[PDB]
Amino acid sequence: MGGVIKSIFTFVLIVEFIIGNLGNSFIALVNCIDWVKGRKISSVDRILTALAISRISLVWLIFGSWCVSVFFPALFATEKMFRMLTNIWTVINHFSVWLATGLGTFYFLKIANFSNSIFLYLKWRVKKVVLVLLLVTSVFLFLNIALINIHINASINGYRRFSSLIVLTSTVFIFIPFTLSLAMFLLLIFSMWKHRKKMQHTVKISRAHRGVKSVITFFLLYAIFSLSFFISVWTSENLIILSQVMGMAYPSCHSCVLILGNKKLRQASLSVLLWLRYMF
Amino acid sequence: VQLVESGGGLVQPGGSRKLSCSASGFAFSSFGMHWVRQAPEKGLEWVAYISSGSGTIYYADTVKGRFTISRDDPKNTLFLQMTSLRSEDTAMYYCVRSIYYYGSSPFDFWGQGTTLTVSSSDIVMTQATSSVPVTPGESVSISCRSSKSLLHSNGNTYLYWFLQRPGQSPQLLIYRMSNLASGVPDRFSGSGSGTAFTLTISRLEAEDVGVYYCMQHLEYPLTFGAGTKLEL
Amino acid sequence: ELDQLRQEAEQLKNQIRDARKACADATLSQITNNIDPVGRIQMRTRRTLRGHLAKIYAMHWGTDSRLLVSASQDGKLIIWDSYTTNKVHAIPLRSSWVMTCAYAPSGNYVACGGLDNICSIYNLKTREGNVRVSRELAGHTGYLSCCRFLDDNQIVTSSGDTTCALWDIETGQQTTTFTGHTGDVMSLSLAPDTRLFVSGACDASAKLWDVREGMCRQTFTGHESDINAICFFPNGNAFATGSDDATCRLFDLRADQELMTYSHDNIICGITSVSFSKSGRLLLAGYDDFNCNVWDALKADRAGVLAGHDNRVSCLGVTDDGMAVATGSWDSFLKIWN
Amino acid sequence: ARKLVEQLKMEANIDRIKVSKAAADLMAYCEAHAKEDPLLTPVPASENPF
Amino acid sequence: VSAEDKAAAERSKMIDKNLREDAERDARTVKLLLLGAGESGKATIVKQQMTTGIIETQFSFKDLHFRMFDVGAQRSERKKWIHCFEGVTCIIFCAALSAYDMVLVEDEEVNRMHASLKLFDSICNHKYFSDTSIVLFLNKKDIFQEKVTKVHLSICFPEYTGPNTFEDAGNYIKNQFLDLNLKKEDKEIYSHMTCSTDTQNVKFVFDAVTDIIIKENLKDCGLF
Ligand SMILES: CC(C)CCC[C@@H](C)[C@H]1CC[C@H]2[C@@H]3CC=C4C[C@@H](O)CC[C@]4(C)[C@H]3CC[C@]12C
Ligand SMILES: Cc1cc(C(F)(F)F)nc(Nc2ccccc2-c2nnn[nH]2)n1
Repeated sequence: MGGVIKSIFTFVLIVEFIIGNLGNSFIALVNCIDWVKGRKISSVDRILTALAISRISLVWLIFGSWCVSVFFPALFATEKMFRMLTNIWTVINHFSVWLATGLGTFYFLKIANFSNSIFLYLKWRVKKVVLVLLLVTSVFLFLNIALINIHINASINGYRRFSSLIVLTSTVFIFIPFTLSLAMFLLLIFSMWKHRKKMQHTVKISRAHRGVKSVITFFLLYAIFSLSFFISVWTSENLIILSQVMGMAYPSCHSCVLILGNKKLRQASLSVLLWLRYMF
Repeated sequence: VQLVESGGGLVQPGGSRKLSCSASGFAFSSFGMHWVRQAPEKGLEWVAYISSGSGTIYYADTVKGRFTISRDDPKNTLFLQMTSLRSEDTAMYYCVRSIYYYGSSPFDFWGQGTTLTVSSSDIVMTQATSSVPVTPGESVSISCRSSKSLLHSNGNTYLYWFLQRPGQSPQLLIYRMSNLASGVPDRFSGSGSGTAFTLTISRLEAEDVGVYYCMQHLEYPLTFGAGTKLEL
Repeated sequence: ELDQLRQEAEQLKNQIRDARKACADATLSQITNNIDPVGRIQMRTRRTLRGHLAKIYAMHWGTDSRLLVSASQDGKLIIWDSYTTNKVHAIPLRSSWVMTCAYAPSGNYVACGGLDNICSIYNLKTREGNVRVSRELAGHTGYLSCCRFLDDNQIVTSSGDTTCALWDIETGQQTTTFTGHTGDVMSLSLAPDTRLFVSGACDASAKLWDVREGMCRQTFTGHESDINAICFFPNGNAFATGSDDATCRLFDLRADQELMTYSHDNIICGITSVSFSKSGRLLLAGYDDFNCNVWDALKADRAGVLAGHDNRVSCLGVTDDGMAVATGSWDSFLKIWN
Repeated sequence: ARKLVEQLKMEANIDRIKVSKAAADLMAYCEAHAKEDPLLTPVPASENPF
Repeated sequence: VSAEDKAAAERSKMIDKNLREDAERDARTVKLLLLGAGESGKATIVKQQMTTGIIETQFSFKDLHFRMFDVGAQRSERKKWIHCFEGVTCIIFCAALSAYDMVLVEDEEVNRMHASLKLFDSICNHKYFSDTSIVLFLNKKDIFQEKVTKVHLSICFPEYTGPNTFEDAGNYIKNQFLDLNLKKEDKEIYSHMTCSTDTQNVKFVFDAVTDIIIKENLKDCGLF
């Protein structure tokens, strides 16, 4: 049963690589085409194309890691490539997840309606707030690299594998920004529902749900698989390929979530299909 | 426009004293302020400068570290905190307002000053003339010299002319070369090129008797010159 | 008697048209068909001026050709140093709906006005360090569209009550009221000898006035829409118009009719601001399609395009020495071109 | 309409020169001041700030 | 760079800081434009939120500051200064429900209602107000209730063929104002009926501008 499961996960990772590369290349390519042909872009577009570049780099890194794993595994089995690949992955992934958290911070600051003084101070300086959030949270990256490298050094000192500790450390470090993003999302939903209830008691005569329904569906669909990833590893064969599949799910499908929910990317995807239908 | 200073008196050597200047009649927050010394048998010496917004503080080399200059814009008060006073700080301390934009008139108004007594490189401005005899209705030329050429790349020569009447605060006559100050009668004129400078009075009266001082504003610490006296 | 007066008016109009067509013997395009073309004049944004928070509606240069005043709907009247990109002054306005601004030839005063029906004169050279309102001129029923300084004591204003007025700033009262326009008067321009001025209005007409006499000398009706901009030639014997029919037109005072029309078929937008160069060869017109165009005045051919503005350019001027053009647009940006 | 016919009578009685003379005067002013125009003939590095 | 040029640059930086903090202080204010006919109840609304030219009315409600602008003193051509109000948050339009017959000061016009619909066509379909929302106050509803029984609504619109009750005729008037903009997706028209004695109109304007602010933030986030 191991071989068929491995082959299934190999096909799943190939599909994930194709989907993530196509979606993030589409986002970056649409934003670059709009940047070239005049057509000045907003700061949400800048954060989205930064996310697209970061996720292209991440999915190319993990697919190259799988390629090194399959073809010529003698260089894949070396500790030096293990340490370099883990450090490169956490350097890429910290930026790739905190940029999405900064995008969620941008959405929460720009959209939600609060009368706090600190909220208005952050709301007047939203670009400065997301930039300072990117620079300040590098201490999380430094401490994550420190703990990962200490774990690798202790694993190779004890041996002279133990990837469960690496998985637990990276999953703890991946859920610190996830809690912030979920808190901001729930606060924005609560503010929108409170405003909708306010718009039914004072005034009767008078909000795109297509953006928010897919986002709620993605938080529901990803949090069950990321929790099932705990069961096989922490609480306890195809661990490397399964972990590479699970590490290529957020940057692959969250780009497709971000496409359906932005007006420009949805319009470009519609134009694209029009052109596909017109070409045939 | 009024600038009244407070403080002064006999201060023992090694002690501390604070000089406060009260400003009334103009926008104090939009003016940079100076402190200018004058020893009883010497000329004018520059002490410190604070800019609008208190973002640029400058001191002379003699008073660096010992002296601190500060302002309180809501109270319209300028302070000069002096510590470790020697016997070379016995002077009358003037407070000068200065505003800096294109076409502005720096060092336009000078305060009355408070006398301080204690018991017990730099662009050298040279005025070789001293105490020349004058006759009313004649023409008097006062010459000024500089070690460094004051003509900047922007076409401005930063040479300032001042008049010290007997028992009075200095007044500004010419701020940049051939730029007559407000209120100065249109008989004073200025000319020069680079190092050499001139100040020409067309038909002098009894009110033009005094000591005429040079000043450069090309770079800090704003060296003056030993003034030329006009005596009847 | 109304029919007799109407017949007399029609007869006088026919006589004026016949006298204008009698002088027309050769067009300006025919007589300037042998002079060499100017070429491919290309300018670049040497300086950009940032600091405004709303649409810039008017700007004016100084006689010193270095200081620049600007007006915008954020209630600010910023005096710029064009050489170093410095802010000499930032004058808050009582009314934020400003539509015009002027800079005095002596450099001691600036003016502003708009929907508050008041021309405000601001004193820049004061013993105190601030800029204060020297006088608030009131008396126009309609919105103030243009103001220009004759000297330190006289200012001429154009308003939306179909009248132009000449003021005395010390007395704060009307001196001469210019009447005869049917629509809203939109722009003014003053002759270099400071004795005549031309006013373009929304009745598709431009009228030449006398300052010392207060009467309309000549009336120029060639357009088909609202005249928004006006400027004399440097000679003082000609002037150029700009209207919403996508057409600039050049008129001569002595010939009393139109001489050359400036229109391309690819331009369908209004014209906000028209100015000449120092020699008068190079006419510059700011349009509503977010860029300025450069026209050869002696032969109606487009010799350049000044394209650097996101929103529509609303005001442009040339310095008195001719070394710079400053275009101001609705994207809160002033740009100096050379 | 008395003011209108008075203004039309005052506008008609004016000495009007030929159009060719006015066009030639504009040509003469352009030819005389062509050298002293920096927008037409650009100045080489004589722009002091730019 | 000279000492004087350095101090001038510092002065320019101070001016920039003052402009930026003024922008920060004025970012929380909401700019509104009031438009209407002559006797359309404009005076009953300005009194309800609290050669001359503009009239600026300032009022606050729950951490929002409003600046209404009245342009009734400008009797010149409206197309030459309406671009000044291109960045306003909302347009308050006041129309009278008591305009069944109500001939104008000219005394040959058909109705004040037809002039009100003409002004609504001029404003809602304008080039500078393509995405600017409208708050629509149908005031003088007391005279409307005391006038619907005496005179049928067919004296104004010869297409009604319905009952002359208060609710049906008022809804017909409101719907005839509403089905008049051909940009129904972008801008929204908020409607209310005011009896000139209500005390909840300020809450209506506050709720409407909260809607407009949230929709503008959603729009420039790219969400729609
Ligand atoms: C959202 C989270 C929990 C998904 C799982 C992410 C982490 C735990 C995954 C994603 C990429 C993975 C790495 C991908 C490739 C290799 C190569 C080989 O030497 C085995 C370990 C190593 C270095 C993996 C370790 C586990 C890893 C870092
Ligand atoms: C397409 C779309 C629409 C909406 C909205 F309709 F609710 F406004 N919200 C989101 N997202 C977020 C909002 C706040 C915080 C975090 C996220 C986030 N970012 N990534 N995943 N969730 N997205």
